[PDB]
Parts: sequence; C-alpha cells; structure tokens
Amino acid sequence: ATADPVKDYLKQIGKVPLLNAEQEVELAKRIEAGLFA
DNA sequence: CAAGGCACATGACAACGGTGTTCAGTGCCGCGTTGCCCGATACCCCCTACCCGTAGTTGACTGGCATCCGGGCGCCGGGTCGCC
Repeated sequence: ATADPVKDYLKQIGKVPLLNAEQEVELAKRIEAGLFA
C-alpha cells in the first residue's frame, strides 16, 4: 500500500511461473476436463 | 169680456262628425345572432437510409511513467528509533 497504485499492482503481479508449451496445453486439458465435469 | 182655436219654439229625444284612443295583429326597419360551405391541419399509415451496439479478427509479440530539488516558514503533532 503506497502512492502511485500502479507500482503496487506490479508488485502484486509478483513472481508467477511463466508457462511453456506443454505446461499450458496440460492446463487447457484440465480446463476442458473441469468444463465437462 | 172670457174661452177656445192656431203659429214657432221648446224640454226632452238619438244619431251622426270627427277625432281620439284600445288590443291586437303584424310587420318595418334598426341592432345582433345562426345553419351551412369549404380549407387547412393534426395524425394514422406504408417505404427505406442511416446511427449505433455487439461480436469476431489466430506466425510471434509478457513490467512503465517521468518524476524531484533555488517557496519559505513556521508550527503542530505524531512517529520513531536511540538511550541508559
């Protein structure tokens, strides 16, 4: 919580795992699995 | 000389004269009110032209922005970490 809220938003993005090909195709596979569920 | 007879006029008698008034009827000219006739005007319809909202567009493309000082000036007031 500081001034210039865009900076705090950027930190809120933080460090998250960027997705390579197989990672995201598996994610979409389980996405459609949950959709069918 | 007195009584009885005839003329003219006379107390009323209605009805004309002429003119003024009566109900009434109907108009005769003045003032105001009325049905027409149209004409325009609001108000339904149909047609399409155009404004405005929604939904797609697949090489890849993964963290920015320029701040800010030459007030100036002082106080309040609170926070804030050293201090022993």
